[PDB]
Amino acid sequence: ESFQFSPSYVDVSSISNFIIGENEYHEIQGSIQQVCKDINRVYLMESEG
Amino acid sequence: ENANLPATETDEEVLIVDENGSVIVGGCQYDPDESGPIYTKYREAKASTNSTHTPPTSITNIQPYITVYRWIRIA
Repeated sequence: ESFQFSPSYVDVSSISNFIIGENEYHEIQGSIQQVCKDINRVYLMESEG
Repeated sequence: ENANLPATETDEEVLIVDENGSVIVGGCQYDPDESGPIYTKYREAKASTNSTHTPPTSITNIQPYITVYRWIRIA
């Protein structure tokens, strides 16, 4: 909503300050489960996979 | 027929039954979670080669042969 544009803006990086974004965030979607018998010994890795 | 067969052995080293072996089977365990991939190969047995057919390819024992006419002399 800010950013009155002009010409003479040359590289996107220069005005990249004004772009709409998600500010990031965090969610849960947890509760996991156990592998083998050990609930403490589990690990968690989230990725593209 | 089976007795027509050279002495066959399959190349890469395969496991078989014995009472003497190094490989522990296990007869029981934790398989507490059924959730593990349950990979159970079946029993120790005889492995069928080309079981699909007893009637193999029958190699011609005809040798290079020009059929030539034969009318035998009655006398």
